[PDB]
Amino acid sequence: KVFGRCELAAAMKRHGLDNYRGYSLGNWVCAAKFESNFNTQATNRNTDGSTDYGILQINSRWWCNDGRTPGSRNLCNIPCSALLSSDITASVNCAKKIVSDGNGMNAWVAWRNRCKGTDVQAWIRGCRL
Ligand SMILES: [Cl-]
Ligand SMILES: [Co+2]
Repeated sequence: KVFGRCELAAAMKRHGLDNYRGYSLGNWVCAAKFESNFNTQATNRNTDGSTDYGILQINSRWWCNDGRTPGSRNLCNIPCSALLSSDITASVNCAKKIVSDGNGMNAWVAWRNRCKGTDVQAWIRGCRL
């Protein structure tokens, strides 16, 4: 599913991401925009052989099992394919673990490089939450 901006903001709010670990909703919407272009089906291979999955581009080396990443730790205890669903629940639940891991949203390179320090409130402007 390709989400609209406000549609995704509303879904993320319903799933408890607004101000989760102190990160306002706009941060999450911005991260999703630049990680996946709001497409739940996005996948991208990495040089290390791992793959990133779904709207928040969660990695198979640490977080989910894709059956082809040797030594994967599967810390979210889910198949990576679950992260490609139109229902964002599994992605959100896993993202909450990632952001709690010590480095906050710096875990997402696109967030660090494209969202951090910017006016992230713009990403939810106009939306009826
Ligand atoms: Cl933090
Ligand atoms: Co990535």
